[PDB]
Amino acid sequence: QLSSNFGAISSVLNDILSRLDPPEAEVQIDRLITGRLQSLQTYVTQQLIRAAEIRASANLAATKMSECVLGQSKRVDFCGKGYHLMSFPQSAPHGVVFLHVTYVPAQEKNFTTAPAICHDGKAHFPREGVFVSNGTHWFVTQRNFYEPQIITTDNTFVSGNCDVVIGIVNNTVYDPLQPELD
Amino acid sequence: PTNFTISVTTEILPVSMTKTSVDCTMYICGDSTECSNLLLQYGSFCTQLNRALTGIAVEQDKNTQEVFAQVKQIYKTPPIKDFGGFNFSQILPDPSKPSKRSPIEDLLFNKVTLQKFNGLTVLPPLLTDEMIAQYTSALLAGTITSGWTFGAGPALQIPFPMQMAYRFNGIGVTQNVLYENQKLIANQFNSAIGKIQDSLSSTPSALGKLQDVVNQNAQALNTLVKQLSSNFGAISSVLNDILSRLDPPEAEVQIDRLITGRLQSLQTYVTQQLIRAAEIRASANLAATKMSECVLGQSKRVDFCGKGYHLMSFPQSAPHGVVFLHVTYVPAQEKNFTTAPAICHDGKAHFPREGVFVSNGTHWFVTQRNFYEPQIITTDNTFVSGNCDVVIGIVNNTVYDPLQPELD
Amino acid sequence: GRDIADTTDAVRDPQTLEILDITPCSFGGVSVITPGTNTSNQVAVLYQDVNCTEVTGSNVFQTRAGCLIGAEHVNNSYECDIPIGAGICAVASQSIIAYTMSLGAENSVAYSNNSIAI
Ligand SMILES: *[C@@H]1O[C@H](CO)[C@@H](O[C@@H]2O[C@H](CO)[C@@H](O)[C@H](O)[C@H]2NC(C)=O)[C@H](O)[C@H]1NC(C)=O
Ligand SMILES: *[C@@H]1O[C@H](CO)[C@@H](O[C@@H]2O[C@H](CO)[C@@H](O)[C@H](O)[C@H]2NC(C)=O)[C@H](O)[C@H]1NC(C)=O
Ligand SMILES: *[C@@H]1O[C@H](CO)[C@@H](O[C@@H]2O[C@H](CO)[C@@H](O)[C@H](O)[C@H]2NC(C)=O)[C@H](O)[C@H]1NC(C)=O
Ligand SMILES: *[C@@H]1O[C@H](CO)[C@@H](O[C@@H]2O[C@H](CO)[C@@H](O)[C@H](O)[C@H]2NC(C)=O)[C@H](O)[C@H]1NC(C)=O
Ligand SMILES: *[C@@H]1O[C@H](CO)[C@@H](O)[C@H](O)[C@H]1NC(C)=O
Ligand SMILES: *[C@@H]1O[C@H](CO)[C@@H](O)[C@H](O)[C@H]1NC(C)=O
Ligand SMILES: *[C@@H]1O[C@H](CO)[C@@H](O)[C@H](O)[C@H]1NC(C)=O
Ligand SMILES: *[C@@H]1O[C@H](CO)[C@@H](O)[C@H](O)[C@H]1NC(C)=O
Ligand SMILES: *[C@@H]1O[C@H](CO)[C@@H](O)[C@H](O)[C@H]1NC(C)=O
Ligand SMILES: *[C@@H]1O[C@H](CO)[C@@H](O)[C@H](O)[C@H]1NC(C)=O
Ligand SMILES: *[C@@H]1O[C@H](CO)[C@@H](O)[C@H](O)[C@H]1NC(C)=O
Ligand SMILES: *[C@@H]1O[C@H](CO)[C@@H](O)[C@H](O)[C@H]1NC(C)=O
Repeated sequence: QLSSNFGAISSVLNDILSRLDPPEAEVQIDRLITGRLQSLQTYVTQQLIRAAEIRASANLAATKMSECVLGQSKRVDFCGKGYHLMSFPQSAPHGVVFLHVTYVPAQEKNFTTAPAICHDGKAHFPREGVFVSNGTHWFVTQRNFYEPQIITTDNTFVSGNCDVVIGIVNNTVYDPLQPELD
Repeated sequence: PTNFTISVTTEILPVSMTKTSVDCTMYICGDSTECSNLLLQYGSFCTQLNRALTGIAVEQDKNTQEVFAQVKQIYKTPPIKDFGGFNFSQILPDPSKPSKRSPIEDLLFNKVTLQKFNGLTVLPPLLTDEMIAQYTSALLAGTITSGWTFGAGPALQIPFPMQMAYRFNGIGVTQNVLYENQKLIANQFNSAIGKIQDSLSSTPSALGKLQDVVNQNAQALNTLVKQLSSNFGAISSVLNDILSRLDPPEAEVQIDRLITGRLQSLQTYVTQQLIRAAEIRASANLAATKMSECVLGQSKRVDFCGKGYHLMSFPQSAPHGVVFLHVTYVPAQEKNFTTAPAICHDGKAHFPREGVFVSNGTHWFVTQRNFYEPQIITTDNTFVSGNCDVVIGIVNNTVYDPLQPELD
Repeated sequence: GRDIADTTDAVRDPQTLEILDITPCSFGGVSVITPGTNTSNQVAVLYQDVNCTEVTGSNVFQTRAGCLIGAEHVNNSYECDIPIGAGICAVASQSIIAYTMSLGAENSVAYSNNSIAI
């Protein structure tokens, strides 16, 4: 922008200064002064806005470092796609790079399920996990990995009767004390 | 508490603004070569403004795409609505409409109410309204059918009452409460979502956040256009009269005054637009975060996705914004009880595993914290630790064990 | 009459005392779509916010954003490559093509009231 004329005879200040009379030089220099001041002001304002944006980005990066690298985040899609495990930082020019490590399920299957199981007139619910059946028998598994287990009084609890819940099924539960009592 | 209520509340967030563009040379002095030559002595002042306007115009599309493009595939709801008693008819798309928009977002589109000048144009967004509605429909179908599973890996189906039992368990209340109050919960859900349409349609100024941006943009454009009739010191405010009436050796001054005035006006407009664009970008980032954390999962942050204990959320679309429908859980009716930190039996102090000891006046029970459900005190819900001379302020009672009645 | 700005919107014709409407003539930007100098030397141009009634001179195609010249409209939809505007995107099959962007593959999950996947 220094090479612009802004309406004077010439952009270079030495030429106008040392070719015309002083009263006209004091008039021709004002145009250059005003133009250069305007250019500087524009540059400063754009720099201020850019700095604000960069500050917001830096705050986000600091928050991500604190919450993903130093702990284990439960927020969804904050430290990677999938269930979060950990993270590793790396440096870079004017920035930082995060290497998120996640857990993704795969290779699903197809089952049938019930909300409760009715035995001896009492409704049973799973302490942790779900009820599934492979076609003939009933098991108990966790939700994020298939692992069958035999229904037992240890992993189920009883509350109420069988005349309240909808979709109850009939089956049998097993108690650890049966082999000992036998 | 001994009861509860399900409540639904809304939330409005702006996303984008209109993509406008102004031509420097046409605006400052059009169809005249006797001013463009004088303007060509100032440099890149007519290039920086165009660059900035192009930047904000490009940024708006990024805002929209970040907020709404969160899904991989386009899911579809089953043709039969056997959802265990729950009714989603007010948010699912209607197939009898010319445009597949749900009734609530149809009312939203009809509620908010949104020419030619010199050198000013308006650009169309890359994503049409139909595509945004389709995106929200895909999100809503996915969250209805598969829960939060479709946000982490592949979508795995699960019956809706069982998903709601899981979400009830996620706030500290056991699932048998829902399995025993399913009909009541379904009726409360239906009534609460029914009230929303009337509340939106009858309350004025419910969508002021989305009308404010339109009003501000229109006002700025109107001021910029009206600024063309000022004099700034010349003998006439129009260029053709002075140009066709005087010699250019004299008309140079009159042209220069108008040039500098109009340039200053354009600079002011561009700076204001830049600041407003930054504000809108911050709002769009917040909306994207809220979608990711409340629609694709269950949030435990306090007062982030509603006032209460969070259960789920359902998004809806709106002109230049998004609308959320947070579903929460609120306790209703309490009572007074007497408690104790421990129970002293046989010289050993017993503490509860999950819950707090309560007494109705004569006997002692164990209950969970967020719902009254008295159970007798046994060895399967209390764990022993230490003696009775350390903990301050404990009482006496009898703790039973299931082994004794079974073995005798 | 006159507009909100200091411009005349209508006039009365001398020698006949008749009223003539005034409307500014068309204008707009020009855009060039290029797949890259590393791939080909073909381009398509778009005259923004003007219709194909007026004026590189190969074909004509009227979109909501302007008159697109040099690209052939097609029916099958693909993932967007070069954004043009209003749901239209745009090298494939030795030509520049214009289509409607596609949001993604359509998938349906088998919902049932006694079925689950683990
Ligand atoms: C918990 O609150 C609900 C709603 O206030 C109660 O359900 C109401 O019960 C009365 C009396 O039977 C009925 O007349 C209302 O129609 C019910 N409301 C609804 C929406 O169904 C419920 O009874 C309360 N719980 C207890 C234990 O009293
Ligand atoms: C699910 O809710 C919808 C409400 O959107 C019910 O549709 C309403 O049905 C009543 C009675 O037939 C009509 O008077 C309303 O006009 C319907 N609403 C609309 C928007 O048309 C629907 O019936 C409910 N589902 C079931 C199975 O009852
Ligand atoms: C539990 O007991 C307290 C005190 O015994 C009850 O608080 C009183 O409520 C009444 C009704 O507004 C007031 O007039 C009294 O001044 C309150 N007492 C005190 C000490 O502030 C409280 O209402 C009871 N809980 C329930 C659910 O009834
Ligand atoms: C579980 O089984 C059901 C049916 O036994 C599967 O549903 C079918 O899926 C195919 C594949 O897209 C569709 O073409 C059929 O129309 C579906 N039928 C029904 C009745 O829904 C389902 O895909 C299986 N799930 C898994 C995870 O394998
Ligand atoms: C289901 O699992 C049981 C294991 O106890 C097995 O005996 C049975 O054959 C299985 N059913 C089918 C259809 O494979
Ligand atoms: C599932 O729906 C069918 C009707 O399509 C019904 O007969 C059956 O009882 C339902 N299952 C449960 C567990 O309610
Ligand atoms: C379960 O067993 C009870 C008796 O023990 C019977 O009355 C009931 O009909 C059975 N349920 C089904 C679904 O057959
Ligand atoms: C407290 O609970 C016991 C046990 O059921 C009952 O016998 C008694 O009547 C209850 N007292 C009151 C005031 O409800
Ligand atoms: C509660 O305060 C009363 C004051 O009258 C006191 O007598 C009692 O010991 C206190 N209870 C405990 C557990 O500190
Ligand atoms: C509990 O028992 C001990 C010893 O048997 C006794 O000193 C104490 O007073 C009893 N607590 C109450 C509240 O009576
Ligand atoms: C341009 O011509 C087409 C051809 O009929 C017409 O549909 C369109 O409306 C015209 N453009 C305008 C701005 O009227
Ligand atoms: C696209 O399909 C329509 C009818 O479905 C047809 O009229 C049109 O000619 C097709 N496009 C081309 C380029 O042939």
